Amino acid sequence: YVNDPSNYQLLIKNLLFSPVAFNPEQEIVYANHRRHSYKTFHDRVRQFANALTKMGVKKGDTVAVMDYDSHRYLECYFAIPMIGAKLHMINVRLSPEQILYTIDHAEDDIILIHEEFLPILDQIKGRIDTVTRYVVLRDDEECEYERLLEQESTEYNFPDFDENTVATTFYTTGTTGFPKGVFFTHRQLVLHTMGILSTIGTNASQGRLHQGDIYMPITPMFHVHAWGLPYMATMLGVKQVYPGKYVPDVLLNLIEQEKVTFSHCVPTILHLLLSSPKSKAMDFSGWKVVIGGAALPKALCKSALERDIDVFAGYGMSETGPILSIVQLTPEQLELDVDQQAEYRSKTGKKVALVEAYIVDEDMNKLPHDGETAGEIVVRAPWLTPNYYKDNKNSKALWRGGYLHTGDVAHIDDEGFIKITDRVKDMIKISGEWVSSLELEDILHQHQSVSEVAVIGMPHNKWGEVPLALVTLKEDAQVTEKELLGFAKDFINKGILAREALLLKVKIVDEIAKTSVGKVDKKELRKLHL
Amino acid sequence: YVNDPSNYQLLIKNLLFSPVAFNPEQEIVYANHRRHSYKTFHDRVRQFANALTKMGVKKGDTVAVMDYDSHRYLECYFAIPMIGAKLHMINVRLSPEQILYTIDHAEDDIILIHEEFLPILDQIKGRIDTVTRYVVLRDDEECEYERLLEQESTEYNFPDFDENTVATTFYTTGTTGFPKGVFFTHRQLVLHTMGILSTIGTNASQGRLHQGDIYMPITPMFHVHAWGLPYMATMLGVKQVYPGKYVPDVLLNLIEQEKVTFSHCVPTILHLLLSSPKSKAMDFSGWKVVIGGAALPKALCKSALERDIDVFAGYGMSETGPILSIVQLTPEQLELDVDQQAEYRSKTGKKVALVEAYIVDEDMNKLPHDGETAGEIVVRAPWLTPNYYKDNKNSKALWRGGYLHTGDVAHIDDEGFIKITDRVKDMIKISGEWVSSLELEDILHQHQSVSEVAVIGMPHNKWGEVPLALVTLKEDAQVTEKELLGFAKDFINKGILAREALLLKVKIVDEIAKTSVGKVDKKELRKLHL
Amino acid sequence: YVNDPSNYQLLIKNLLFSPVAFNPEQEIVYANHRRHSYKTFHDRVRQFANALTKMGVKKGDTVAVMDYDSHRYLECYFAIPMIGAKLHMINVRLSPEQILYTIDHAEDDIILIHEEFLPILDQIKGRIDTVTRYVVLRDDEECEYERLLEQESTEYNFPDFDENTVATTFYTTGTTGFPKGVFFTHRQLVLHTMGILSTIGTNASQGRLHQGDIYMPITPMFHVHAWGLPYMATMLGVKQVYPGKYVPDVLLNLIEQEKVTFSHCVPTILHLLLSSPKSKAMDFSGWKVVIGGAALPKALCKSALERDIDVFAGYGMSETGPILSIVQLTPEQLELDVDQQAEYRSKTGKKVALVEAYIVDEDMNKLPHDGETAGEIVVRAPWLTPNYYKDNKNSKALWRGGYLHTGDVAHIDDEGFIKITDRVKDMIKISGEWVSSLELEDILHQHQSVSEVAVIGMPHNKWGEVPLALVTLKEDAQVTEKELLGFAKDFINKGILAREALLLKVKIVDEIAKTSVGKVDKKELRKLHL
Ligand SMILES: CCOC(=O)CCCCCC(=O)O
Ligand SMILES: CCOC(=O)CCCCCC(=O)O
Ligand SMILES: CCOC(=O)CCCCCC(=O)O
Repeated sequence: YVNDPSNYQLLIKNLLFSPVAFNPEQEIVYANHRRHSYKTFHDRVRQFANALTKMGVKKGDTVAVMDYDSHRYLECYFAIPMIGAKLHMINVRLSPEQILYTIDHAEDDIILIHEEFLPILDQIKGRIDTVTRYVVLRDDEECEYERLLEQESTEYNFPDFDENTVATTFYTTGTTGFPKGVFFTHRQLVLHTMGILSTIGTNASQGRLHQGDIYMPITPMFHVHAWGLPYMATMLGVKQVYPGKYVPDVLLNLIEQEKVTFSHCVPTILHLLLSSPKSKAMDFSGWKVVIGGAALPKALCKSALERDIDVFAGYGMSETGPILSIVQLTPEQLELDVDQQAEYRSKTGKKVALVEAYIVDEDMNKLPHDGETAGEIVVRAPWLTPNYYKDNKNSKALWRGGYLHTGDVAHIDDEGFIKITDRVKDMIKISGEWVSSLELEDILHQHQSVSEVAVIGMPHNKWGEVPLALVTLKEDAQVTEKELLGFAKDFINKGILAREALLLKVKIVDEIAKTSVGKVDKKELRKLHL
Repeated sequence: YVNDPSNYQLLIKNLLFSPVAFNPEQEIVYANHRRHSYKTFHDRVRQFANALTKMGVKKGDTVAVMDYDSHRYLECYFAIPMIGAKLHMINVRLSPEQILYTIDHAEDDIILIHEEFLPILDQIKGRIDTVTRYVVLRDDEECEYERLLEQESTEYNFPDFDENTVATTFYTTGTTGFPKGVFFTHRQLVLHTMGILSTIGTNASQGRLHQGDIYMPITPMFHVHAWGLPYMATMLGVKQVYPGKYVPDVLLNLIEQEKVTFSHCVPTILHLLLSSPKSKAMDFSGWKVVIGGAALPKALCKSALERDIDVFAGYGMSETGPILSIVQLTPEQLELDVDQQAEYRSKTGKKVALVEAYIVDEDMNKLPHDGETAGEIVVRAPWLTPNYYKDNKNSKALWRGGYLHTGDVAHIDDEGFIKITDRVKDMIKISGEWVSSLELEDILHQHQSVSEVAVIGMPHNKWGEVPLALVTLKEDAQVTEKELLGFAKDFINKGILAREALLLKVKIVDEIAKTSVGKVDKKELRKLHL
Repeated sequence: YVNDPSNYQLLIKNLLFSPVAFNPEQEIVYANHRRHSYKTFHDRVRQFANALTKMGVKKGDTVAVMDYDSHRYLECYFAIPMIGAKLHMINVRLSPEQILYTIDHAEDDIILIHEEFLPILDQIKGRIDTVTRYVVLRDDEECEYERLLEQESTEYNFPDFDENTVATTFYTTGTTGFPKGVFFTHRQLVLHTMGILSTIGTNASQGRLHQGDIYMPITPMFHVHAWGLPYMATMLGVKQVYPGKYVPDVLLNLIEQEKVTFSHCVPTILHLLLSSPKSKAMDFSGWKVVIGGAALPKALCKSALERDIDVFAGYGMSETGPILSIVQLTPEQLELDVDQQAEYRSKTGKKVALVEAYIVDEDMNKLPHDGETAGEIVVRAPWLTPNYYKDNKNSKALWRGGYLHTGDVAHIDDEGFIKITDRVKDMIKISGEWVSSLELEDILHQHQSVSEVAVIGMPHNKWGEVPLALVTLKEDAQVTEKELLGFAKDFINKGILAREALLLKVKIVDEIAKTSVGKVDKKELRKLHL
């Protein structure tokens, strides 16, 4: 590469070595296992670069990582991209067949796998034809990564290359038959860091990620760059605490002892943290958590607010950087009571800097932003995956019409507040209207003998596709379909046919189809019940 | 241009239309003349684009502006670059010959000139062969810019083009025989906005530019993008107050009435504001001002701190975006008293995000950062001018060795605090050492009968070039050279020959050479006295 | 495409329309279902081209076929490539997961699937995101392919394009974790047809494929172009009989009634044909069959020769066209008795025209052709796949050293007769020698109480990897390991340690691991027993 030093390239090495702030004595904390300074972090990054060069990793190679949230993962976020290699973050919660597919598809040269994921590897190791070295990561002194690092020097001259060099890749399991590979360049990751820092750093009072914060991720680092927060935290020079495997008591103790002020987690993790007995005697004031993985329930947001937590929701996916929207409250909105601002904080949010977002119909016609008209969110941003790796048709569908299709149906307020109703594929189309399949679950979850409600769509002759629904009975509650039909009729404020009670045909089923993640597989339900 | 919508281009139109925050009812205030909303600002930008297209301005054209800090200037910052034209900001404080040279060199198609600068134009209008239209700007209803805008629609589809398209240009008068043209692309300006917002937005407590601030520039908008603050303020959606011609009482009244919280000015303007009688009864709490044009005197910083002003210094030049360094205080540093933190706030500062800065010698060898060793600052940043317009040799010298040469001699602390001593060309070289020419002025300004001290260098046989110095007498003070020599001998803590008093040969001169800006011309002094 | 009519392109349309011979009244026979002439075949090809164009198939598209050996498959061999689309031949004997993987990997636009493979599709249809149309093939009048053809005209102007346009693709399941996609261009298929016709057409007496032959495939058409024989048979204008699903009695009746003279089959099919009661009263004189799928057993060859069948072996794989070697007998070799020429006819064969074949070691050093030294066959030919589709590392290994690696270990006679011992991956390496794992099975299959013998390799300390072996007991035969060890000791003519009986450790196991194809999975045995 001819650098042309006046021609600046946006590289992750500039995030590491040209940060907003750098304190060499600032700590990088890995739970209760390890604790070193930012100077040591910088040295270990150089040592890892040396070790990767010694292992034969060249520019364009793929180094896969199977690890928890650790200092090693943070070092992989930097050293692997900075030497010109693509960092492949393996979703360890995927099935071993899916993990093997992603490894074969990405053609990883070396896999950095934690010793606890070795049972996963043993099922698929024989069918891996592309990995020349396995580095086993451990939290003790026997870690092979640590041994590889300590035999190398802390000096490395990181190359300059094109900013459009692919730095990271990972696979998404969406609505395809196989996981879809999304990838991001150095420029895209640098721009994501800068844009999100400009968006949430410049907050007046609420929801700030600033240089005095203490960062602890509670979303996996094999997900979408952990929502880009490790890069932003490194560029801000803040204290970074990595918890390893997510144990709610361990996370609570880390928050208390390390004084964690900024985190990101999914609603399930936040609920587990808030419901833990250890959290009752915990001072959660000063802890800010953004909820982006799934929709943030208003009740969970209200409970977190009652615990004095600055809780707000964000939006993104594997294809989008991820961050496209974050909930940002005006000073007038922070004067509202807990119930009123729990609605605001649980919203999808407003589009972040440099992101243009529209809601369109099936013909890519932009719909008005009035808070009622709903359509698919389509986005343009500096950190979107241009396509799917080794894919043409799914890639063409993803960028149909000149915009990235998120697959989410939403309405946008006049003020710009996005609110997602449900997915495009999980849409109920009746005659000439589309109704969400998610609010029906909340409507039918209000009974005293309902546990889990799942809504699916199947065709009917006169009314087209109509929604079916699934519930489970309680103890000594042998209520038939008639009782649940009457309960659905007992609600109010419903449109179309009377009160949306003419073809509910609710059915009770003992077994509810759940995926390994924790969300119901709607396509599996469609295949099973039809 | 083939947009390739997945290939995101960093454009100023994305700063306007994809901001961090947008409040359509947020106000853009032009002193006491005009006041409209951000929606009206957006419409006027589209109207200006329509008017420029009607005038024949195409992509690659140059629209020059001769104006004060106004809403019109803010609209020129956006509409002219966004249609693909280069915005030429004319330094109205330059001599008419210099302004004419810059107009001829840039080959401006249309000049937007305020009616108060018409006397300047009348001296050079006949020698302008490249301008096809003059638009006269007025603060009344007779403004030609306003008339051109109101005859156009508020609808415009701004083009997509390459992000390396040149957006802005202006001319610097440094150490060359003619003004030097520096230029910046859309990508560079967008990156400057994002980087400075990430740097100062993410401040914990002190020196924040956030979404709740109220912005009023007090540095000219024909300077280096007004230090990029209009772009950042627009991207943050904050209330923007533009004062027009800088009158200290008008500025103070605007700060009081509009509740200005963020500003940028030079030390002279800050001194004029602090010394004005109207400022005594003014509550300056909540007003943050960054001082970047010249070195911030510690006494002025101390007085501003006594007025409860969050005053801090920044560093930059026409070639560098401008911002390279900003003073950022740790929470421990904010606990110091006024005198201790006046030293910190008056420092050059720490390099901002994405900026790598080094101090080198004449052979481009990097010097240690120890706070004592001094060398020329050399920088790499995403917003540096690649060269000088229509210049080769000065451009080669500017980027010699692969780094941009700032022309400033400085030392850098271990913590990264840069402190500039003086200029490279204004350097005193004796035998084997370099001594600053600026601290000598402060040393010799301590007498009771000295008004202005200027230090210049001229060769001597045994000791090489040695420093001469110039002072003026006071009323009924006919002190000869012997008294001032004794006063210089009366100091302490000086190195080299005894106490740096063997060849001072201080001379009194009635006339002190001052340029139009207000700084002494050292080359003019060299020519006059030798 | 600019044809440049003087610049001849080798296209499959030239195989169809510029053949060696064309009889418009020559018959294309599909078992007992359908029977039409070559003129009707030509018309149906044009009709299929019209139907594919109407369906939206463009140049570069992929049309997948899931069918038996039929006239429809023959028409797919021509019409799909000739319009510029890639014909994807789906191995219907693969597991539904593997078939789904290949469909997703090839990104097929339309699948032509026989109604009997619909149960396979129903398991994987939901996970196919790339197929826009399914055409169901039937042997009755309700076939959707027939209906699509009869609504189109028999006129089509087939395009001229580059001869390096990919015409066919299919997936190989070898020693990789996923099926490997090999592809071939129009030029490669035309050259394969010409080369094999020049090789076996120019035979003096034995093993001829000439213009008077009657062709019936007994190898699947989803395999390697059915060994290219449909193309050669069409180019020769000979009567082509397609049997559909392989039923031995149906195949025998077709051979008798249609007077089939040339066929190709695997040893299993030949054994089923020879052992069928219906074949005893069958005149097999004039029937020539080439055996290429697996090694031809000498006993099966001897039995076929006793049935007066011109039986000879060929060699090839999915990557190689397939044909690389065919057994060709000199007139002196045809004077030998049945036993002597059964050895010759069951050999791998001599390399066909335009094929250069070498045996090399692990360092790609060519070994002498002496009939004893064994190494991996490496080939260069005009019809080799250049790489694997969407694969880099496996593709690099396949063409390592500048030659295609077949994965087969063989020795070559001085006369050029290749004889394959076993596979490269199925190699037993002891100290400094390599011994085949296939002749040991025949050695240990000579007992009166052994059914199936499989030899696998596992490490030992002193002697390196050593061979283990697996057998099953017979009725009222409770022989222990000692008896089988004594039987192995009872043989003769063995090298190394005494008589290759010191660490046999033969073990009996009730369950023998067999894949769906019929061959033992050696890697599965390695995983299970270790
Ligand atoms: C503002 C932060 O919130 C986000 O970016 C949400 C990203 C979720 C991506 C999908 C997943 O990992 O499940
Ligand atoms: C951090 C803000 O301070 C600056 O960027 C200083 C820029 C001064 C440029 C030279 C001039 O206009 O006189
Ligand atoms: C001369 C004809 O013999 C061949 O070409 C053998 C080809 C076998 C390919 C592998 C398979 O399909 O199992």
